[PDB]
Amino acid sequence: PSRLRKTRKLRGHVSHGHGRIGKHRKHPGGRGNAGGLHHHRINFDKYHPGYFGKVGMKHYHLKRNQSFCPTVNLDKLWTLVSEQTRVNAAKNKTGAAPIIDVVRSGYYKVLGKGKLPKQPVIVKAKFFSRRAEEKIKSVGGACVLVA
Amino acid sequence: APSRNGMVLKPHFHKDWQRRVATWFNQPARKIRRRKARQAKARRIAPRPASGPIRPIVRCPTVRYHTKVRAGRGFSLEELRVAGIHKKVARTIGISVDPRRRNKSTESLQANVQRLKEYRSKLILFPRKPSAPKKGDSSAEELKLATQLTGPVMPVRNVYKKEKARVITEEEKNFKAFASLRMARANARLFGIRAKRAKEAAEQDVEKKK
RNA sequence: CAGUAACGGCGAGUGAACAGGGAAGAGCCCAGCGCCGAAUCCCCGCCCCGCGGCGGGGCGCGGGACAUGUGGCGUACGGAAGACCCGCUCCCCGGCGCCGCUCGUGGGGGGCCCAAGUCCUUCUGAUCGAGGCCCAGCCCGUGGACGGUGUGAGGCCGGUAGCGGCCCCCGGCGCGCCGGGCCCGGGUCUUCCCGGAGUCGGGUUGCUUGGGAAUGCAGCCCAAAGCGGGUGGUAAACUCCAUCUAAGGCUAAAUACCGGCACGAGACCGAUAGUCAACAAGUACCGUAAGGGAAAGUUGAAAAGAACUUUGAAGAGAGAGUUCAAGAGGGCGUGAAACCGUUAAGAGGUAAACGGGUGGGGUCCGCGCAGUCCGCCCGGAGGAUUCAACCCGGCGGCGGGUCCGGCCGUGUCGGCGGCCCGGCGGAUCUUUCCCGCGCGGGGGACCGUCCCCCGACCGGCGACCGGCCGCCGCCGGGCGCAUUUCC
RNA sequence: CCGACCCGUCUUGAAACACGGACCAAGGAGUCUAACACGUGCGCGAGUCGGGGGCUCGCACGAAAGCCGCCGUGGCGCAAUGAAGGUGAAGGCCGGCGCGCUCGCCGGCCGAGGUGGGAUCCCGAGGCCUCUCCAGUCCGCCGAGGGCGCACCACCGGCCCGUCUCGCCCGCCGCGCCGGGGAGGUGGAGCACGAGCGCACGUGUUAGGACCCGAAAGAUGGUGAACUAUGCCUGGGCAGGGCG
RNA sequence: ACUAAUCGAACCAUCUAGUAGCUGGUUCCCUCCGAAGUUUCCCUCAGGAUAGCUGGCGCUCUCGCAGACCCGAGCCACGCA
RNA sequence: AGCCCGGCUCGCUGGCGUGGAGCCGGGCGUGGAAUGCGAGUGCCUAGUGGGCCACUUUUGGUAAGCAGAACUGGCGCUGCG
RNA sequence: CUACGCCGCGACGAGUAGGAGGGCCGCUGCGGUGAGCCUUGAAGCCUAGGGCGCGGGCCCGGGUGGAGCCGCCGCAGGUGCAGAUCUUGGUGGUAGUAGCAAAUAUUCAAACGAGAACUUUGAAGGCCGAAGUGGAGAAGGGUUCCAUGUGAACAGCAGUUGA
RNA sequence: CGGCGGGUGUUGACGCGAUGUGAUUUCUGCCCAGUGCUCUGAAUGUCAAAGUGAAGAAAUUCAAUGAAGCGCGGGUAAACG
RNA sequence: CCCACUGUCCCUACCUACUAUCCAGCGAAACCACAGCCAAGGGAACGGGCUUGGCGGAAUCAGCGGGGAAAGAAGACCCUG
RNA sequence: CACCCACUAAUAGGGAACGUGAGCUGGGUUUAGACCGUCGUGAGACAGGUUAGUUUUACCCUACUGAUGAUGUGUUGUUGC
Ligand SMILES: [Mg+2]
Ligand SMILES: [Mg+2]
Ligand SMILES: [Mg+2]
Ligand SMILES: [Mg+2]
Ligand SMILES: [Mg+2]
Ligand SMILES: [Mg+2]
Ligand SMILES: [Mg+2]
Ligand SMILES: [Mg+2]
Ligand SMILES: [Mg+2]
Ligand SMILES: [Mg+2]
Ligand SMILES: [Mg+2]
Ligand SMILES: [Mg+2]
Ligand SMILES: [Mg+2]
Ligand SMILES: [Mg+2]
Ligand SMILES: [Mg+2]
Ligand SMILES: [Mg+2]
Ligand SMILES: [Mg+2]
Ligand SMILES: [Mg+2]
Ligand SMILES: [Mg+2]
Ligand SMILES: [Mg+2]
Ligand SMILES: [Mg+2]
Ligand SMILES: [Mg+2]
Ligand SMILES: [Mg+2]
Ligand SMILES: [Mg+2]
Ligand SMILES: [Mg+2]
Ligand SMILES: [Mg+2]
Ligand SMILES: [Mg+2]
Ligand SMILES: [Mg+2]
Ligand SMILES: [Mg+2]
Ligand SMILES: [Mg+2]
Ligand SMILES: [Mg+2]
Ligand SMILES: [Mg+2]
Ligand SMILES: [Mg+2]
Ligand SMILES: [Mg+2]
Ligand SMILES: [Mg+2]
Ligand SMILES: [Mg+2]
Ligand SMILES: [Mg+2]
Ligand SMILES: [Mg+2]
Ligand SMILES: [Mg+2]
Ligand SMILES: [Mg+2]
Ligand SMILES: [Mg+2]
Ligand SMILES: [Mg+2]
Ligand SMILES: [Mg+2]
Ligand SMILES: [Mg+2]
Ligand SMILES: [Mg+2]
Ligand SMILES: [Mg+2]
Ligand SMILES: [Mg+2]
Ligand SMILES: [Mg+2]
Ligand SMILES: [Mg+2]
Ligand SMILES: [Mg+2]
Ligand SMILES: [Mg+2]
Ligand SMILES: [Mg+2]
Ligand SMILES: [Mg+2]
Ligand SMILES: [Mg+2]
Ligand SMILES: [Mg+2]
Ligand SMILES: [Mg+2]
Ligand SMILES: [Mg+2]
Ligand SMILES: [Mg+2]
Ligand SMILES: [Mg+2]
Ligand SMILES: [Mg+2]
Ligand SMILES: [Mg+2]
Ligand SMILES: [Mg+2]
Ligand SMILES: [Mg+2]
Ligand SMILES: [Mg+2]
Ligand SMILES: [Mg+2]
Repeated sequence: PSRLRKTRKLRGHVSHGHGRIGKHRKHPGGRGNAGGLHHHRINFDKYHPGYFGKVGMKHYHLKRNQSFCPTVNLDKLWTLVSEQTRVNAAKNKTGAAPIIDVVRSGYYKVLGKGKLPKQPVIVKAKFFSRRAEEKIKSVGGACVLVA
Repeated sequence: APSRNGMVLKPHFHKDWQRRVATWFNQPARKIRRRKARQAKARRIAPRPASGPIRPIVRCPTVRYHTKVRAGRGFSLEELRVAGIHKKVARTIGISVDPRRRNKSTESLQANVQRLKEYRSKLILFPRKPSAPKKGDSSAEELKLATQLTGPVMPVRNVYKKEKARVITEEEKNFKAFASLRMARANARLFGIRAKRAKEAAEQDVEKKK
């Protein structure tokens, strides 16, 4: 809607909101990121530290698929199964524990953030964190690995 | 000229982009034309399936997707020769073939050959001369059971074999998954250098006493 | 994927690919090694069948190509030949007559047609305007898109709608026939055969690329191998593995389209706008040439385009006439401002013009010119149903232990009630009833939402509705005809 | 009668002897796309979004609208840190034991710690009532103090990743130049019961013609020796006297 | 000097709407608020970035909102200059 | 967020129950000068970055309607007597 | 009591560059709506007419004109001009002004004609003075050549004449 | 741009090509340090690619040899001066 | 520099032709914020306008060159980019 | 500016956009041509010398010079202040 814009309120004002002294000129100061080290150095230093230079090893032909390892925390772990599984395991008289396969859910690593409800469970994952393993063992569960 | 806080932006508009702009105003017309072509093809091949030849069971390559299975280009020649189908007859009866695909493992081979055998079981085949039924199929089951098949033939589905809840054994409880993974990484890293050091020690061992 | 990996005075900036999901989907052929009496091909004369894009067949002690290699089999997915066994599986080519009639309802092209007001009364220059058209309403409507017609029209006209009609031509799909070609496929075993060279690759140079100790391309030099060669994104040696098979060839679809032919549409522009060009526009005109390149739309419904009289040599006038209008008269719809002529009014020696305040004059406005109204009461002079109150009928508002139903919300019960005779789901358990190796797909049970259901309790009639009552209010009709009521 | 210099613009300063403007009509200059950032509105919400494709008499509108869900592939978010190999975010209280050695093994509970503020809310002694009382019945208001404390702020702890220092232990089908753990500092764009996604609008910045008009220039490809400059070919022309 | 009224590099078309820190212009009304020509860095001095000055959007609190006209019934707010 | 009482923790310190810091309870309101005012906090952001003048102080200059500084005010951005 | 409404009290009001809000200010088109307006006269334009609003502007009367137009709720812009030595078009003052002054020169009578300084005939006076103001060609022009007729426009006065 | 392409050249040192000074007369002195130009390679200093040899498992590293040029040595001013 | 020569001059005058001038016909352009009488003051430091005073009388003709910091060209000199 | 000759009463000093270029001239400075000296390797430079080098418009407003007229006395004229 051009009828709601500031141009419609600037009719009759000769400078169009850009000043009489400095005016509105084409490109004072350069085009784009001009002078990032010379006359716009303060802005780049103040708001973009680390912008200039090389750090680290360069690796040609990076394949993002090779390092694909999505993660799931322990507090969200029980959401990967239906609540029917949870209540069946919780109210179960025997010591039977359900098996949660996070790879089926699309997660490869089990991270250890959060806490678990105190009931045993078997977790099928490609990778486990140390604290995630400790928390699963503490509730009587077990961790198994898949490839 | 930068102004206060703000993201450093790199527009790729320095290369006279206005002469090469693709507008999509023909997108609805293109969809209509594609739908008309689809309907025309489906009417052209009257009893044959609309989508076309049956496609094989195919696991996706990389480590990101190898849990997922999809449809492939065509059945491998090994699948055809163990399913009893000639590789030149298969394309005549709606079986896509792929001469350049190998079968690295037997499980996928068995899955694809069971797919082929079940498809051959479901196939209705018309004789070349309708008045002279030679060896194709019986007229009773091809009169009113012959239907245009919509969608992909025998669609590929991800099946998840459910495993039931079980009482956790002690040897699962004593398993050390983090330690096992760390030591597996260490062994994979240090395998070659360990072999070289063992070989060096063996070379020093066979000349120590002299 | 991704503005990512990477490139970049690592500055400005640049910048892919794999995998994934889709649109479409189609595969093949030589050379070479071979085998087969060159099996092969072109041209020309004669005859037959044809013409319609010039072919089919037969004949030639008729020419030529070709052993410096034609054709059949055969191609990396292996192939060939012998044996053994199994299966006869039926191809493509162009016409003869016709059906389905080709098909989202014709397959295409062309042509000619198909509903209903010019009804009554009026406006107008003309009307397509306005009012009406008893039957629930002028008529048709599968047609109320559009355009024309003296306005503004579904019914005046052309069209529009319609798996509407008729006629002509053209093309591809099945059957029996026609002329002839048409030649064995699969599985097992044995015996053989297997590949593209100034090319790959290496050095160097130059360009290019995201390709970074060099991605690709090219020049020059060197110059290959056959358990070989290429690639495996950091140069090199050793070693294992993976993957493909280069230096020969073809291939539809998805895809692009500011030129062309023919169409449809638009929240676009509306004659200084929109193409330069709405018009005898790439025209007039300019430059030696390359080339540059405009301006310019509108009388009126219909020319009905001003007969005729008169002045002037004529241009041009005054009359007359047409028209609804020439205060529309051939660049003529409307006709602004700048500027000019005349008329009227006012003023004028500090250039005009301006802000504030008054005064005078003038054009107009006030239906101005005997100045508002209207509620009650009082008084007078006149009318009139009827005023109040009761009766009958109708309808509304409010209330009622729900008086009676219909119910409604939350739960609460046994679930007779649904996997046959109710669903939808579940990362819940199972044949230990059922078809795929001790290895699935079914069918079951369970759970959760539930589906309407049988009733009852709970709070209520709610803004979800009815019937009864009781009250109130209103209206219509009676009676009430005078100290009432109203005018 | 009083007041009254011509506007626009640049400028410390314009009525200026500063520039533009004779008059009138029409045209005439912050736009669109892309990418951010913040604010606001809307929907859903640890999710969100079909935008590409497909399915619906194919088409008056409709190139619209509707739907897909085993089309959510994928994007953004839900996890950070390191150059990288990689690693990757829960503690408090009551206990019995070593030796409760600044710590090693379990129980039971609780479920992201504490301090100072902290809107709001809660309890609340005591008060306010009438024709009066000795007598208590139901609810309202004011109320000193007290309590739970939202968001948010300051602080002190705690947890994850990198890097130092110190030191002691544990694990095993590989007994290793193996793996793991602790305490104390420090580096992070972190955690510490999510807040994001989509769409619209506004403002600001940037790349694009980029608010409009403006160079001297540079490059590519063509046209000119009808004027002039030079060479060549072929033509034409230049009274009358003087010196000698 | 001359090279078609053009010569210290002709003319035509295109790249090209070339770039410009420089000049000129930049279109309706009312209301509210309302500056700076200073610090630091820059081949910077006719310009930018930066802090400062400005506006807008808010948000977190503070005294209470007193009696329906009447009428308070030592102690009178966080905090700021 | 002050003062005063107790008590607890420390691996820092150390003749010492020492010192220092931190923590946990309690009691103190005459709110510990005047005057005025309601405060705190966050995001986005334009224009500007040529200035000039005056009292006083003041540097160079013979001086300047010159050039350069400090403080306040004004003009710029401001009409009116 | 259009709660986006109405009412009360107090204080205050400068403003460039700049920022924000409101606009029942204005232009154009679209979706809605007004059983809107209009040939018994729309848009547009003119007006010493009557008013409204602080203002942007708006309504009504009169005339002209001859077929379309507007209000409200939303939507969308190629949306408002005094300037830019602005673009295009038109018009003024200058102004009946500069000027119609290079190469000696015209005069009389007559004819045609509405009209004669300029046409034509006759007479007179002159100039070019054979290196011409003569007679013919090349280049270039392209019908200007010739005859008749016209007096619109052109021949910078006129014209009965003319390329 | 290119071709054993083309101009001088249908030419041959009394000719082409490149310069300075500017008829005649009379003269044209000194400087080869500098910068140019040019002659000589004399053992010869430095010197690229290719080639040669050595170390290495290879990339590679090192070494040896040494074309013009530059240095080294003459000449030249009616060459700049 | 000398002789001669003359209006170059003392020191100007007179004459001739074409204009200019007036008339009939025809008929532009430059330029133009508005315009046009001065002195002084102040002021962007040399006013046509403002302040104070001097004053101010229609419409014009032929000349004129003091002013309009007259017109003509976005200063070509200087500086900046 | 200076200096000299001669006369003279005296041969005083200054302003008016260093008066006066739409009044003139163009000798000088101060474009492009060219020569010399100095500087520079060179292009080229020289408040160093020399020579040749386009001086445009008024018809507008005012000012001024003249020329008609205008206001008022009824018209008109003479003589006058
Ligand atoms: Mg303003
Ligand atoms: Mg500035
Ligand atoms: Mg991304
Ligand atoms: Mg590139
Ligand atoms: Mg597909
Ligand atoms: Mg062969
Ligand atoms: Mg019509
Ligand atoms: Mg119609
Ligand atoms: Mg009809
Ligand atoms: Mg039809
Ligand atoms: Mg490598
Ligand atoms: Mg028009
Ligand atoms: Mg046009
Ligand atoms: Mg010409
Ligand atoms: Mg005439
Ligand atoms: Mg009319
Ligand atoms: Mg007209
Ligand atoms: Mg200016
Ligand atoms: Mg100045
Ligand atoms: Mg001004
Ligand atoms: Mg002045
Ligand atoms: Mg000037
Ligand atoms: Mg200027
Ligand atoms: Mg001007
Ligand atoms: Mg102008
Ligand atoms: Mg306009
Ligand atoms: Mg859609
Ligand atoms: Mg995904
Ligand atoms: Mg707290
Ligand atoms: Mg902390
Ligand atoms: Mg920003
Ligand atoms: Mg521009
Ligand atoms: Mg330009
Ligand atoms: Mg250049
Ligand atoms: Mg010539
Ligand atoms: Mg620098
Ligand atoms: Mg400036
Ligand atoms: Mg100063
Ligand atoms: Mg200023
Ligand atoms: Mg101020
Ligand atoms: Mg002031
Ligand atoms: Mg104000
Ligand atoms: Mg515009
Ligand atoms: Mg204008
Ligand atoms: Mg303006
Ligand atoms: Mg004249
Ligand atoms: Mg004349
Ligand atoms: Mg003569
Ligand atoms: Mg002649
Ligand atoms: Mg004439
Ligand atoms: Mg003639
Ligand atoms: Mg010579
Ligand atoms: Mg000499
Ligand atoms: Mg040498
Ligand atoms: Mg010598
Ligand atoms: Mg004066
Ligand atoms: Mg200039
Ligand atoms: Mg200039
Ligand atoms: Mg002077
Ligand atoms: Mg003068
Ligand atoms: Mg002059
Ligand atoms: Mg001179
Ligand atoms: Mg000169
Ligand atoms: Mg000369
Ligand atoms: Mg005159």
